[PDB]
Amino acid sequence: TKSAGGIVL
Repeated sequence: TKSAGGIVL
């Protein structure tokens, strides 16, 4: 699951 952008969490 990523951020709005995608900060591969």
